[PDB]
Amino acid sequence: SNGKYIPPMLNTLGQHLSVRKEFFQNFLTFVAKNFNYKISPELKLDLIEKFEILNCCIKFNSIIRQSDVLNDIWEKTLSNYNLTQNEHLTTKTVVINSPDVFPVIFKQFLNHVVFVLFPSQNQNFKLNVTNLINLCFYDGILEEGEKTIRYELLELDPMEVDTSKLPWFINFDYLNCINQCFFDFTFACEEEGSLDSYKEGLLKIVKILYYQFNQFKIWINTQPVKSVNANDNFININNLYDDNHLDWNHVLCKVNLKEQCIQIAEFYKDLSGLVQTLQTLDQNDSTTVSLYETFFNEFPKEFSFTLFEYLIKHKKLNDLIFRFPQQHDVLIQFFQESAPKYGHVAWIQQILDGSYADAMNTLKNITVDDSKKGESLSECELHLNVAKLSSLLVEKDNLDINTLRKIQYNLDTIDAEKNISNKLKKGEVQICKRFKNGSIREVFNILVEELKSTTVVNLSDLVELYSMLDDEESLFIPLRLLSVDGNLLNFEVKKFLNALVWRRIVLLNASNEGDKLLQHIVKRVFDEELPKNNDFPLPSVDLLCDKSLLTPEYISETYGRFPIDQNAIREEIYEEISQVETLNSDNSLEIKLHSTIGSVAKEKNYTINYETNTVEY
Amino acid sequence: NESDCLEACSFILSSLEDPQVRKKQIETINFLRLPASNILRRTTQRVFDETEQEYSPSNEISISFDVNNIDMHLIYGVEWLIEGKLYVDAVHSIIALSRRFLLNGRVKALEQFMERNNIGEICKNYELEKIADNISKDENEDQFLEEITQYEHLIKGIREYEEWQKSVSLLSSESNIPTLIEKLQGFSKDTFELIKTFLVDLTSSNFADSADYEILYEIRALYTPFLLMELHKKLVEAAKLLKIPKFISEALAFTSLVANENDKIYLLFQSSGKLKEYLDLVARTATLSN
Repeated sequence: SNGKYIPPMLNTLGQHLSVRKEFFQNFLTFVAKNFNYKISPELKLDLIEKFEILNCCIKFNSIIRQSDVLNDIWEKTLSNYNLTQNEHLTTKTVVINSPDVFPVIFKQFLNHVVFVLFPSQNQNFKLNVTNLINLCFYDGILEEGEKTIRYELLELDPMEVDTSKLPWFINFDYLNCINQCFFDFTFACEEEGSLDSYKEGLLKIVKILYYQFNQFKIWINTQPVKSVNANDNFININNLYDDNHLDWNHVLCKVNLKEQCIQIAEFYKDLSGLVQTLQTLDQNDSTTVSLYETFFNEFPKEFSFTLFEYLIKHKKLNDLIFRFPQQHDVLIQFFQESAPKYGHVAWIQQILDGSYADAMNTLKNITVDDSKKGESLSECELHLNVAKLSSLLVEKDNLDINTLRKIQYNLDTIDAEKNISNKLKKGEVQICKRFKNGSIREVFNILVEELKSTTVVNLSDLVELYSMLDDEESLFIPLRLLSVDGNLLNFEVKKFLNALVWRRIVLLNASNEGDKLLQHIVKRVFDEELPKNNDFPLPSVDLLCDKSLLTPEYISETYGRFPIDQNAIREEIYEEISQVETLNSDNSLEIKLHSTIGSVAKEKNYTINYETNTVEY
Repeated sequence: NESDCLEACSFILSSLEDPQVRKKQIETINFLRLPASNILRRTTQRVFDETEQEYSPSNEISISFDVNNIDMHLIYGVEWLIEGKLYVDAVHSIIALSRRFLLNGRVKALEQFMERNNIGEICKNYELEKIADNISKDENEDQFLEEITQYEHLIKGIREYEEWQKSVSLLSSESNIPTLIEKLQGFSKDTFELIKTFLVDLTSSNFADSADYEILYEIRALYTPFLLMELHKKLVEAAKLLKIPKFISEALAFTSLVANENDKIYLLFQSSGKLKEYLDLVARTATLSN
C-alpha cells in the first residue's frame, strides 16, 4: 500500500482491501481480455492468488464481529483453550493482512485450529474452522480459478507447460504437506465424535488430490510410461490407500453417514464404497436383495468382485454364502483374477475355507522357544531363557538397548556366514548383475571357502560386503548390524557406514527403471522402529551420500582391513557419489523422495537426528 | 413330480429375503409333518451345497475346535425344520446332527448346537404329535441337558488372569512392580483350581440314542490330552516374564518326575516298530548337523 496515489490503506479494513482487490482483478481482466494465451501460466496465476487469501482471512474475523458481545466472548474462550495445549494466541483484529501464498495460509490456520480443537467445545470456533478450509483450499483454487477463470476465459491450467511440472509457486513441499493432512484430519473427525460435520472437510481433500494427479499426467499428456521411468506425484497419496479407505468407509456405514463413504471412494476410483453402503443391510427387504442379484448377471466381474471386498474383509460372510447362491462361482473367479486391490482381500477367504492357519506356530515353537535345540549341544535352553529375561528390563517391546548389543554383534556374524553357507552347499552363488564384474567377484570366490568356517569379523567389513549380495536376508545383514551395534562406534562413523548401505541401493536402482525400490526400504525402517531401538540414523536425502564425516577411522575400518582392490573401490565410490546427486536434484525424483520421507516421519512423531539418533532412549 | 416341487420351493424361499418373510412362508407350508418334511429338505440341501466346498475336511475326530461361519450354515439347515413345526421329522434329525459333530470331533459345534436347540423337548412333543397322526413308535421320552460341556470352565479360567494383566499393566504404570507379582501369583493359582472345579451331569440322560459312550471317550482322548500337554509347557512359558531369584528346582523336579509313565507305551513299541524309525530320523538329523 505504497505509491504516489495508492494510500497506505483508507477506511474499513475491508474497504481499502476491496480497492486493492479491484486493482488485482482489473489486471487479470486485462490478461484474460488481450493477453490470455500469450502469457505463460506463471505470473498471471499470482493475480488469482490475491483473492484466495482475502476471502479466507476476513470470513473468520467477520463471524465474531457480529454483535460486540460475541467478540468479547471469543477472546476469553479462545485464550482459555490455548492454555490446555500450553500455548497462547488470541485473535481479533490481528488477523487479516493477507500475505501472498496459495495453500500455505490455509496450512498455517488449519494446524492452529486442530491444535486448540481438542479442548474446544465453542461453536463460534467450530464454525470458524470450516470457513477457513473451504474458501482458501477448495474454493480459491477450483471454484475461483479453474471453473470461473480457466474454463471460461484466461485459460492455461497447471497441466499446460509450466516450469517443468507445475508453476513456479508450486513445489515439492506443498505436495508432501497434503499427504500428511489426509490422515491427521481423518483422526480428528473421530476425536470430536461428530464425524458428520467434517464430511465437507474431507471432501475438499479428496477432490484436491484427484485433481492434482490429473495435472501431472496431462502436463506430459498420455498414460504412465514416463512416470514409470521416473516416479513423481501420481502415487504419493495412493500410499495410505487400501487399509485406511476401507476402515474409514466401514466406520461411516452403520453411523449412517453413507454419503461420506461415497465421496472418498469416488475420487480414488473404486465401486467398493458405493456398493458397501447398499449392502449394509442384514438382508432386510426382499425387493432390494433381488435387485443386487440382477446386477450379478449384468456385471459378472466388475460389480461382483467389488462386492466381495466388503464381505470378506469385514467378515459379513453370512451375506456372501446364503442370500447369494450364484456368487460362489464368481468367488472362485475372484481368486483367479487378482492384482489391483483384490489380492489383499482374497487370501483371507482362502485360509478360512480351510479353517486352520496354526502351521506358523509349530515352526516357531522349535526356533523361538527353548525346548528343542542343537543335536548334541546341552545347556542352550538355560542361557537363552536368562538372556531374554535381562533384555526385559525395559517395558513392552523396547528392550534394554545397552545389553542387547554385546550378544548381537557376534550373532549377526554367525547368522551371516550360515546364510551364504546353506546356499554354497546347494551349489548356488549370489551376486548382482552390475556387481558381477570386477575385483569383488573374484575376491568373493576366494572367500567362499572361508564363509563355511565361523569366526568373528568386523561389522564394517560385513556391512560393505553383504549389501552387494542378492537375497533379502543378505541385504538385511547391513541394516541389522548398524542399528544395534553401530552405536558402539562413534556418531560420525555410524552415519558414514549408513550412507554406504544406501549408496549401493542407489546404484542398483539407478541402473533399472524401477524407482519404487528406494521408497519401500526407506518406509520399512520406520515400521520396524529402528530409530527407537539402539539408535539408528533416520532416512534422509542428506544421509544417502556422506562425505563431510572425514574420519581416518572409517578408512582403516572399511577399506584398510577388508581385502578388495583399492582402485576398484575408489571407482565405485566416485560413481556412487554421482548417482545420489542425480535423484537428489532431478525434479521428479525429488518429489517421490521428499513426499514419502516426510509423511512417515510425521505419523510416527520422528525427528531426523545427525547426532545421537535417539528417537526413544 | 417330487423333484420339481422341491427345487421350485427351495428357490422361492431363498429368493425372498428378510427373516420374517422367511419365517411365516416356512411356517405355513406344512401339514401332517410327513410330506411337508420333503419341501423343506431341498432348502436344507442348497444351504449345505453352497458351503460344502468350504466345509472342513475332518470327518474323523481330530483338531477342530470352535464354530466358524461354515458351521453356522449347516446349523441353519436344521433351523428350517424347527420354524415349520416339523417335530415328527425333528426328533430324528437332531440325533443325526449330534452324531456328525461327535464323529468329526467337533465338541464346540455340538455345544453351540446344544444352546440353540435341545433334544429333550423334541422327544416329549413327538409323542403328542403321533396322537393326531397315530403312527406307531416305541416310548421315546427324553430329559437330556448338557454334560459334555466342561470346556466352558477351561475358558472361564483364563479370562480372570487376563483381566489382572490389563489391570496389572495399568497399576504398573509407575507404582511398585513386586506388589503386582504377588497378586499375579494369586490369580494363576486360583484359576488353575477353578478349571478343575465345576461338574455338569445333572439329570442323567443321553441323546435319545445309546452306544455313544465310546464316541465321547475318543474325542476326550484327543483335545483333553492336547490341552494338558500345552499346560504342562505353560509353566515354563510363564516362568520367563519377571526377574526372580531361585525357583528353578521345582521345574527341574517336575521334569524329572515326568519319567514314570504308567500305561505301557514301550510295550506298544515292541508290538510294531517306529521306535526304530525314530533312530533313523535322529541319524539323518545328525548327518546334517551334530
